[PDB]
Amino acid sequence: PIELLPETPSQTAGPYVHIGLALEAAGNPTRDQEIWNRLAKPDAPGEHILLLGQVYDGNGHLVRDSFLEVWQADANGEYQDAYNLENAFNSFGRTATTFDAGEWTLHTVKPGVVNNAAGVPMAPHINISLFARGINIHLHTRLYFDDEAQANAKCPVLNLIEQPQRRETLIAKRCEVDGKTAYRFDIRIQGEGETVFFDF
Amino acid sequence: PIELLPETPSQTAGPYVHIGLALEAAGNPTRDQEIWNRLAKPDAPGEHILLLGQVYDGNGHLVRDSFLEVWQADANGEYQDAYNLENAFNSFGRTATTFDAGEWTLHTVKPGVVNNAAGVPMAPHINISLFARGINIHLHTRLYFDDEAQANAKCPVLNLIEQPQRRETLIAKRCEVDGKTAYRFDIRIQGEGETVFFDF
Amino acid sequence: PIELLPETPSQTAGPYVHIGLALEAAGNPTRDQEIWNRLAKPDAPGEHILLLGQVYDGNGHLVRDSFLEVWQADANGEYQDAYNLENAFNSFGRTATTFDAGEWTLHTVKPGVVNNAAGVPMAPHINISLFARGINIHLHTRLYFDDEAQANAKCPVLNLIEQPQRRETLIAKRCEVDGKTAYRFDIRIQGEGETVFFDF
Amino acid sequence: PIELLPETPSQTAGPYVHIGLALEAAGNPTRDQEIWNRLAKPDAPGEHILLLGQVYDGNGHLVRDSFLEVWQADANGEYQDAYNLENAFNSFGRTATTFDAGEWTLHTVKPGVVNNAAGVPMAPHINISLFARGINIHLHTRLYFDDEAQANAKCPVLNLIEQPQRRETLIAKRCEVDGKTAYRFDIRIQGEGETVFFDF
Amino acid sequence: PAQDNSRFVIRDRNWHPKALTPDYKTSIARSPRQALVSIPQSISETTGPNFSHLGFGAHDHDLLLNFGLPIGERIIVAGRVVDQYGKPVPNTLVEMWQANAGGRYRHKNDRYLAPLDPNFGGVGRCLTDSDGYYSFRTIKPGPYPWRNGPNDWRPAHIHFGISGPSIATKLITQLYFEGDPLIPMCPIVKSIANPEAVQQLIAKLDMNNANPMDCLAYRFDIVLRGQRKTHFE
Amino acid sequence: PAQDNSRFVIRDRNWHPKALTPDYKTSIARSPRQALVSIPQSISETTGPNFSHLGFGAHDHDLLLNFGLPIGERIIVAGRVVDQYGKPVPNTLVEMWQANAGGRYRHKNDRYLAPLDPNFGGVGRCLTDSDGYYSFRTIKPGPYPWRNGPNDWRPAHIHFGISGPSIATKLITQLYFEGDPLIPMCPIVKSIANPEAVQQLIAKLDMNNANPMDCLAYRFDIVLRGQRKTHFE
Amino acid sequence: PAQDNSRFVIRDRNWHPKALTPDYKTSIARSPRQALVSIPQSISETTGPNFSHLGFGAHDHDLLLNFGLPIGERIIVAGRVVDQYGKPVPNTLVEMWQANAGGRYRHKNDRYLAPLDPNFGGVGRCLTDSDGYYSFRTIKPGPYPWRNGPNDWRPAHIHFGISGPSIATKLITQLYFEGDPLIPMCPIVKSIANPEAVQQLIAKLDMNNANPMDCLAYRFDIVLRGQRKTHFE
Ligand SMILES: [Fe+3]
Ligand SMILES: [Fe+3]
Ligand SMILES: [Fe+3]
Ligand SMILES: [Fe+3]
Repeated sequence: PIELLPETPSQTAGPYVHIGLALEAAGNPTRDQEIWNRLAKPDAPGEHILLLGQVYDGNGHLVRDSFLEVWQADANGEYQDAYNLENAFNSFGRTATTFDAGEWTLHTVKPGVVNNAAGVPMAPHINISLFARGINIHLHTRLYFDDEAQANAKCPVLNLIEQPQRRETLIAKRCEVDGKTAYRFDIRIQGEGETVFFDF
Repeated sequence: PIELLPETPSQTAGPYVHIGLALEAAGNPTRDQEIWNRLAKPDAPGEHILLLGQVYDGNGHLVRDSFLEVWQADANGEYQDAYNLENAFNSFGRTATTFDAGEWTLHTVKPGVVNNAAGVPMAPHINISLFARGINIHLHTRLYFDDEAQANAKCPVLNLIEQPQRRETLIAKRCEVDGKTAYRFDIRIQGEGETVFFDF
Repeated sequence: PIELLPETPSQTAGPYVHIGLALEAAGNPTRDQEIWNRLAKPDAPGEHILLLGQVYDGNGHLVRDSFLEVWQADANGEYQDAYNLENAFNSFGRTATTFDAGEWTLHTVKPGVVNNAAGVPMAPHINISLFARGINIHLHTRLYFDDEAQANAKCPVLNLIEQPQRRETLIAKRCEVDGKTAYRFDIRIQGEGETVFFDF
Repeated sequence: PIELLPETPSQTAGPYVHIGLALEAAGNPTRDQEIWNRLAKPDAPGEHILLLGQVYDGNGHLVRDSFLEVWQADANGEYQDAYNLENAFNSFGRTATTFDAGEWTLHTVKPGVVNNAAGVPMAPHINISLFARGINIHLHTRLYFDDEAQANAKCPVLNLIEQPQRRETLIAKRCEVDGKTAYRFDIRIQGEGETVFFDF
Repeated sequence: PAQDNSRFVIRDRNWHPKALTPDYKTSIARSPRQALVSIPQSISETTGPNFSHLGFGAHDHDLLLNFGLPIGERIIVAGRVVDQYGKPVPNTLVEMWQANAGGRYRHKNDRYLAPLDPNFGGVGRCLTDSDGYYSFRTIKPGPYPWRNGPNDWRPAHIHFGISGPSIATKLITQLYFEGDPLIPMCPIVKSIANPEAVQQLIAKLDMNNANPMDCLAYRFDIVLRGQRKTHFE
Repeated sequence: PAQDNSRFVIRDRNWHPKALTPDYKTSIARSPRQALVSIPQSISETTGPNFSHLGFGAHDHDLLLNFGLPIGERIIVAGRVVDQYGKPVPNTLVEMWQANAGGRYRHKNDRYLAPLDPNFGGVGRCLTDSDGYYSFRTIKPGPYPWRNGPNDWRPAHIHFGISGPSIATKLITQLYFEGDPLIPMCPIVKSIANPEAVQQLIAKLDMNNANPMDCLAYRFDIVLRGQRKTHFE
Repeated sequence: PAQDNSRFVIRDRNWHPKALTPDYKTSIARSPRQALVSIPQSISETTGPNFSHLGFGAHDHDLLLNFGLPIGERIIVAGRVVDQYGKPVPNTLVEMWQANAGGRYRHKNDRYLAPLDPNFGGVGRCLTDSDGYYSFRTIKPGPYPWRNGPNDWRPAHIHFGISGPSIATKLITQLYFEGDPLIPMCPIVKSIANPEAVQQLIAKLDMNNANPMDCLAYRFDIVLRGQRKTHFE
């Protein structure tokens, strides 16, 4: 068969990922421009929401050194790839869990609907990549919203998960923080209630 | 790099371990001198205690053919390496679980404090080596005492265990057996509440 | 380590080099345009000088079949790379030694000062490449002028030669031919007073 | 044939030899005890002499980074091996050439006569080992004295040197420094007047 | 906004290290027990951020100047980022982090007794050029003991993050140094089952790129998932 | 004027023939005994002449017409000039000279008994094109006896001189012809220690470039020192 | 006083580097042109200093403490000194010197741009024990550029000096580190004609001697000339 050049093999990010990708968290001076957890500026169109969650290992213990990358559409269901700190909205962000509480946060807007390759609409979602010490190759997942039940029911992606009970591991639970609309999204790497991870 | 001679590989003790290391239990005549479960003679200094426990496999079932070896300092936190049946105290002992109840017992004294290589005191502890059928290479653990919370909290060894919940697996629970001070130390080889095992 | 393609290997120019690079010299018809020994036209700015010299082998015998190539800055310490016969000055020229006298001559202007990569000025100099029968790979040398002692003393290149006595081998001795300013630069390939040869 | 373990291959001492074997020279703080160039204390028996010399390369240039080790008998023709700074005399010493003048000096006494393995007397001599940058394996020589011509003529070692003229290269020239008896011993590593070097 | 025009060669999950690689102790509790769910590529996965407009500082990529001079072997780490088809990946984000010459990391959690270097931070970022090329100037990191087995030491390594054209191509890896004897003993390295895959993580000495009397150089090329145009979809 | 913008890969002096190769007698007395002095590259060394505006004659590269027709095997000698990075070197000067079909040189000093060819000069020049290609049309030179050992013969060869982008790249060499049994016996050839290096001087028969019923062709590619841009200087 | 009771196996001058090894430029002018004169061993050659009573400092052999902590890879360099017969050489003097983690030497003449380390000198000395064992605690030196060819770099190395029982056994050498890619490119290393001899200069990673979470270890055994009793003289 035809064989291409092999892709460079992945390696764990390690415990010190922060020094490279989350300067502040490593407890180091940051640069003029950093890629962080505020995708939307206050003056950004769409419904401003706060995302938060914890990461659990197979023993039910918090993963305090996780690193996360998010990719989402703007309010119109449009992917804004031209990254600029001057933008009111960036489709891309990064966050990490506190060494203390082990909770990460993201400041964004609820993504609009995007169609799959076949022209079928997917429920609003956030694409997440999980990195950490002990993780040889990053885990891919999706954050869906509990208040989009109608849409969620019809998502061609969510519907590819054989077992209905597993689909729920992907649904963020709506709450309020300081009178603000927030969603809680906990990731369970292994075991009981193990979150669905994707390959694409 | 430099390679030394390779260590002879371990093999399981097998189910008949008793015929060689616990004659009585095997249901065979013993020799004049045997290494058994009585580390201290009534006239030995220190607080006399009875240690007892059960061994559990991954399914929650008792391991009735287990064999254990213990190494501990005397009441003065001193290791008595010169093994002698005439001694009032021996730092070394052997025990096994009953084919019936599947419980082991050891008659000894509460060990005194010993310092680590860096001169930091370790909480009183008993070193344990577990052998049995299904165990390819023996498992190393430590037995700590629940009534030594202060010392326990500061142990350089206990503190090496990343997850605090895991540390609790090493703490024997003080009880009384026939109005005599006893400590129960159950070992869970696998699964829920799995005991911490060491490499050194 | 990383290996690039290997550079094509050098070979002696041979005794008949003239036929290809010094037509006149070979005693053959020259072409419309030839690259020879007149770098400057009468009307070229700078101090017009005449360079002359002999080449000696290790036994002290004249090397009458040498071919030389020179590269130098203009009076402004500027390299004129666009070679043209119309130019008043050309930074490049070629010369050879007479089969009789064994002497070469070149007509140019004294070169202006140029800075090394570190920003330090080099005394005025002429780069020379020597080719001949018996020379597997050409020899690189520099011609410096005796009337620039101040500059010569500070040259970062001349100062790289460890033994001060060896530095002298690179200094052309000013004289006058037909009342014209000349400098004589003799090359000693081997032995007593052996000329410094460079690698770059 | 029988082959033993091969000896570890020699390597040049390098230009920075001083740091390791001539602390002061390197221009670094010395340690309590250093092996240096004073073999005899004022109250050591024998005729006190000063030894000085220069080292020349093949071009007749001074070798300013040379390092020398000396081994000699005391005035009784006895080898004092127990090296001690408290000793009146030490048979062993070290010296180096100045980065400036490039002259080395040694303070000792004229060695007494020693017999060769065959019982024949050798003329008074000092064993020298020369080390430096550009020397792959140290050079072994012997320093003889001009004022011992009679002895010299009968030396079984000096006599192994086929050519008489070469023998002269080993004779130090008696002089006086501050009205003190001195002998000059110049080493010519290569060329005209090339010093005799031994193998043993 | 981003457009769903490309498809990415599927990842070989046997080439890459598996999730569960027991010798690397941390992997045990941090690896999923359920099989990954495969999904068709959509605009969601085939797009990603373009960092062309990120405002990079002048010494972003120069670890010698971006934090006196650091102590250690001065080196240039350079290479090219290409896809499996051998196509250069222009204007892509390359991030790296590492320990100092002694193996000490400038991070709160690093308790190794090797001291910090007052002139060394250990972070760099570079946007590949039109040809997929990047370069950093740093000091060669030292091996680092870590609490895995009782005497485990990571080989000297630099951590790398490469964005590529989409989140499907995004990759985090580690560069190792040619000849390092620690390489074959490392349980993280050995997370990779194929010896040939291991070779891909080894930077080669590059005498051609070195600055004589200044610094040496290492060559590290990176290969991202091959990008192709959709067809007959 | 020229500018210092490039650096050239250091020459491998163990690849090129050394100065002293006693079998080639003339080299004994014409080789230095002191080591070469290494100097950092400057504008003096990294620049050189550009012959782009040299006024070349119409048959400068055609030895069949640049001097009736010469007697001998009609051949085309063509190839490309690239640098060690594999980059073409355009608008560069290639010069060549050789003996006639009988091994006679059109030079005063040539006393060999083989006759001169009234229609043969033996000199050619060609500026490479935008792709680094050059080509010459000539006749295959004959072997030449020379005063070295008592029965020494140079294999048939063409002398070449290539300018390149700087004086640092300039090189003189000789081309040899595939299969010539005299190659392995030549002391000048043998000045090159590595057999692999020798191979690089061998022109290969190129039937694809030959003109049927007219002339044969040989391929001879030249590799000059790799040229790179300065960095962190 | 010392006594002539031993003979030393003759040195193999084909095993050791020759005097004239031209690629190592300095060796050209500093190598004899006349043959060494062979002489029988006598008391002069068969004896040497015994350093048993030299007053050694407490940290003479600990480069971490003998000069804050130095920056660099903490290592133990240990081994044994034996003779060709495999006999241990007890109470012998082992001296060493080297550059810092960056390739910078603490000597007036070193102008390399890598900085000095305020906590590092780079000299140690150690008397072998009853079994011929020695050990030093130091930091791994960095490669060093030097004025040989235009881009020559010494491999990381430590200088060693060993006394042995006599002046006939005294030796100066250099230890290289296992896997260092620079080794085969070094003209000094290459002064040694036999590849097998080069191997003897390579210290091996010795994990068995390393201090977990502290420092790595290298093993370097030294073989001095075999010593035998005289017989039938
Ligand atoms: Fe790391
Ligand atoms: Fe059995
Ligand atoms: Fe020829
Ligand atoms: Fe050195």
